[PDB]
Amino acid sequence: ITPVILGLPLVTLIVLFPSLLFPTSNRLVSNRFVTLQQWMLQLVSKQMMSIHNSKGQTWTLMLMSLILFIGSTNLLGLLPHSFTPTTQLSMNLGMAIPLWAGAVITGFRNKTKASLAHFLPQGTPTPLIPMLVIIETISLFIQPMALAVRLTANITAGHLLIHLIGGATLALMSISTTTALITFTILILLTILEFAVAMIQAYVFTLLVSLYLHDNT
Amino acid sequence: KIRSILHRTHSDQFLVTFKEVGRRPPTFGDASVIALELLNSGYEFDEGSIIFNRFRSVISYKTEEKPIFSLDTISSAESMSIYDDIDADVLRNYQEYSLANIIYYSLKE
Amino acid sequence: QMSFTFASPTQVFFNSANVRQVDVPTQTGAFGILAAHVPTLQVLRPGLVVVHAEDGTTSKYFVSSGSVTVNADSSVQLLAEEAVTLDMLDLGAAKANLEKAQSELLGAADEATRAEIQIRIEANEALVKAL
Amino acid sequence: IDTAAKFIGAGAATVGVAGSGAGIGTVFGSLIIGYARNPSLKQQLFSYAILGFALSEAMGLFCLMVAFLILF
Amino acid sequence: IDTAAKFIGAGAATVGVAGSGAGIGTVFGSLIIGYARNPSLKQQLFSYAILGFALSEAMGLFCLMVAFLILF
Amino acid sequence: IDTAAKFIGAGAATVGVAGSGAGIGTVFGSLIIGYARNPSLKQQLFSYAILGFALSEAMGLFCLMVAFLILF
Amino acid sequence: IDTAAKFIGAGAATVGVAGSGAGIGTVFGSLIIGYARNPSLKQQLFSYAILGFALSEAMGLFCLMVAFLILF
Amino acid sequence: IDTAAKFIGAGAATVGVAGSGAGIGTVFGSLIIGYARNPSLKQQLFSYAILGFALSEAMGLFCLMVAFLILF
Amino acid sequence: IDTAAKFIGAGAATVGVAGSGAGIGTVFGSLIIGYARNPSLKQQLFSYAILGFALSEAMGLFCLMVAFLILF
Amino acid sequence: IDTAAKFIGAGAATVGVAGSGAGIGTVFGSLIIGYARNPSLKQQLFSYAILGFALSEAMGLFCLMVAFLILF
Amino acid sequence: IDTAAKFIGAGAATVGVAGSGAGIGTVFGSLIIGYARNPSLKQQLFSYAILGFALSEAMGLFCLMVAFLILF
Amino acid sequence: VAYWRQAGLSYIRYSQICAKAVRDALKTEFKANAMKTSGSTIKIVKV
Amino acid sequence: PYVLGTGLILYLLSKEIYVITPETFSAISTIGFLVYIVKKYGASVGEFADKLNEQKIA
Repeated sequence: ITPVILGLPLVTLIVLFPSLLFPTSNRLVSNRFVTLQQWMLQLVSKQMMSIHNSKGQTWTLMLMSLILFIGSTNLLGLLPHSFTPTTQLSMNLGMAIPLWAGAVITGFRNKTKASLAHFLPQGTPTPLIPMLVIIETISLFIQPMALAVRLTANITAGHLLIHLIGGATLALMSISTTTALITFTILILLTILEFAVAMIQAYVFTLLVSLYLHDNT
Repeated sequence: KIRSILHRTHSDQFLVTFKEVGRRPPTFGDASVIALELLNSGYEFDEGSIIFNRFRSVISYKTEEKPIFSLDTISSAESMSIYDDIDADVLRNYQEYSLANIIYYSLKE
Repeated sequence: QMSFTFASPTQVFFNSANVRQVDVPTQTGAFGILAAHVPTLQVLRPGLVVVHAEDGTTSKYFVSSGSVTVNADSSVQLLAEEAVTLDMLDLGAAKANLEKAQSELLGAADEATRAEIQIRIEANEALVKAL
Repeated sequence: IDTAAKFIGAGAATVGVAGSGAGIGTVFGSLIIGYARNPSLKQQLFSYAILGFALSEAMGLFCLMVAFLILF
Repeated sequence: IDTAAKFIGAGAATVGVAGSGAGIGTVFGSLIIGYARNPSLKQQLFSYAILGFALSEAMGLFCLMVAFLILF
Repeated sequence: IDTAAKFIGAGAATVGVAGSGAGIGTVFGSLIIGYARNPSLKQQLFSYAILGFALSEAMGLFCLMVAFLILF
Repeated sequence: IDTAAKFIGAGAATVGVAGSGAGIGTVFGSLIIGYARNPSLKQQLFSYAILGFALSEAMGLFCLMVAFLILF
Repeated sequence: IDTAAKFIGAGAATVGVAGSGAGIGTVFGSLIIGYARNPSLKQQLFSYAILGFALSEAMGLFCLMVAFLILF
Repeated sequence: IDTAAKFIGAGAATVGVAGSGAGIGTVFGSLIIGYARNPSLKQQLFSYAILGFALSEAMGLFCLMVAFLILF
Repeated sequence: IDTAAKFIGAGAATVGVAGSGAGIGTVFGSLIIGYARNPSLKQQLFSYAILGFALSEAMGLFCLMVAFLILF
Repeated sequence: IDTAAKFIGAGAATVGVAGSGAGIGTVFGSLIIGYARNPSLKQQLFSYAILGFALSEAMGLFCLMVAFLILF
Repeated sequence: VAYWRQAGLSYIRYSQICAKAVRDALKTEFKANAMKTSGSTIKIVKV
Repeated sequence: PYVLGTGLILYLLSKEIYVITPETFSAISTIGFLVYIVKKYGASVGEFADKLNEQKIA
């Protein structure tokens, strides 16, 4: 109970302080405190606003909240353990429904039979062939939305394997460290090359998909 | 005119000379004419400038000069090849083409 | 954007005019260089030149030859040895020419001559495009 | 035999993601060489790369449905 | 034997969708660099892309017809 | 052994259709990147595309006749 | 054993015919882009394409002979 | 039956990485040949090669998680 | 069974090195086509070819790790 | 087992002839798209094609001798 | 089982020679289409042809090392 | 192409044949006007 | 600096409460956790020029 109950509040609160702190920065103080934190939403309003609108300012902050939430949500599966294999996976699955519903909000909710009528009328889906449209609604949503869960689960995986292989590698070479440290130092750096890149591009998928929504919206 | 004001020195080191140089209106056709075979020559192009009277206004021309670097290793070389961004055909065949244009132009000036 | 410079020695049509794109039957190919575009030289085939003028208008042309010259910049310059607007060209002839052409080629023994015909054939054909 | 062939059969269906894996690198590769020819990046070209990664991961989603049918 | 080899043999026919998924990234990628040289977007080029992906996923639908005939 | 190995023997011969699947995408894809250079679309190029697609479904007419021999 | 694994040995030998099928498209597709540069059709390139179709379908013949070896 | 088939299930699931490694060679090759045409290297294009080498390895982490599932 | 399926699983994972082998050729081939376009051979383009052989052998070292784990 | 799995081991060794067959299509295709640029037919480009189809079926003779070792 | 699986495991690593044999077809292909661009035939391109066919046959000699280890 | 270009033939020649073929082309008086362009009289002095 | 120290403490507490963790696996991930910092601290200095100036301007 406590374990599951403590994690979700923490995730909210880490987003809540930035989401409360930025609202606060609109007049005081700033001292060290307010100006320091302003940089947080300055990085969002710097980085993501280079891509956003795009779809229009209207949707921009709506998506940026999810983009930050995904990266922050994955970051809230970074540190905790046991958590990446379970809680971040339940958060990957807990983001799964939100990812499914993200196409629902405008696509399947307004048009289930052809949410590609909002997403993509002609492209991937054949506008002459509503069948190919709907098939690829899987690959553009029903799928990719579950793969986007699998995508963060891929990271959870490859991250889990670093861990199980690491624990197994250091169980194999329990030298303290020593030569297993060399490989394991690589396996650590592979966490950046794998998870930290692919986790990025996983939210880049949510960025682009919710861009293609609202860019055609 | 360049014919005894110049074809008499370089009356040899000349590659060609053309007549009907004015005295009925010359055109681009002529520039091409004069171009084409010129290529198809045995004096290959080493250096090259085109001197013509560049009109400036009726009142004025200044005998102008250009560089002629038909030599397709000017084109094929340097930054020029880096401004190229596509092979030694069009290289020549522009070097060519442009030569006629200028020839024409220069002439017309 | 592109400053499109469209001229033949004889006629200058657009001159560094804000044309969006020109799709150019360079001997090189038909490519549609829009706006600026790296230095490139492409030699103009005979084909038709389609001047996607930055405005949904496209002027039509036949280009015969010359070179288009692709700066790095925005200004792109078709200097077509011959560039004519399609307006003045002639199907009756295009076919007619083609027939002949095709007749000639056959006796136009030797690559150059054949060529000359062939060029021509090609030409008539390339007129035939538009005609 | 009943719990054996469904555990080795769910592994053979995971060789269908080798097509979508390299098929995603090509559609995003020709978009890297296409935007190199410039300049209609946003809209037209990079808006078609989504239409090319969706028709390629559709066989991937069709292959990941098969391996999960013998696993659950 | 009669039901066991029907679960691990329907998994080997799911590796035939590796050609329909990598081929789709080649039928759309060579259409990305195709419209990059431009300009016939609607009609001619993208119309030939639809008649090409249909002849690419046909070896995916017939391979999923030999897959579902081993399990159903 | 006799009837059991005839089920996981036409399933491994069904993964041979991955060569014809991506081969049809490589053939028709080159024709989409060929008519873009223009203009010999009608005959010459698309007529040769029907010679390349038949010589790629020829391996598909020899691999699907193999799996259909181990069936009935 | 003797009659069983000979049936599952011919099937995996038929998967070696996936190189000839995708080899046939990448050899008759580069000639579909060669005549796009023109004009050696029925001269040099289409003549060498048959000498390219033979070098690739022979690696399909040397693989179908292994599939016929484990069948008779 | 139970202890054995899980070892011959994560072995055929490692044959899905055969696309994540070749597709990365396709995207990083198209960025190697793309930057040759110049000049957007330290922006625009090499920033699209990171977005391509991720989507290719996205079917290389989804396939790797299945081989890590059958083992542990 | 348990000391058997470890040898018929560690071998199937070596078929994951098919993408690492064909990814090294494609990333280097387009580097041989990119340096044929000239001129930044010393760093910039062939320097990125090292950053393309690494992100392609990584999907070949992770596949060779799973094969070594089922053998030792 | 002994007089069985070697008959299904020569089938898996004949899958290595999917690289000697699809490598010939890549080789004898670029020497058809390269001769389209012209005019190095003899002595240069097709001479290097003899040394291109020498290191292509070299992985296939090494794969035809691996199957020959699991038979004779 | 203990003697059976080594034979079935040697052939499975011999299927990893399909990636090295096509990666040599891409590197020597893009050198055959990299020499048509001219003119540094000796050195630069064809000198890096053996340097691109070394890292691509490195995946084959490591794979045929895992195939020989299950045989001796 | 090259049946001319590799007939050598000045690019000018090509062009000029093209252009000439254009001159050859054109309608009516338009085609009259052809000759303008084919001022090409340019006496053949040649040293 | 203070924020980083707090995050480390939290991670330790989670591990101590929940059983599932090998000494090995932890050794590792902990080396992983360390690495990111050091690159960051050179960056953490570098950051400020943009943001505090950008606030001042806007």
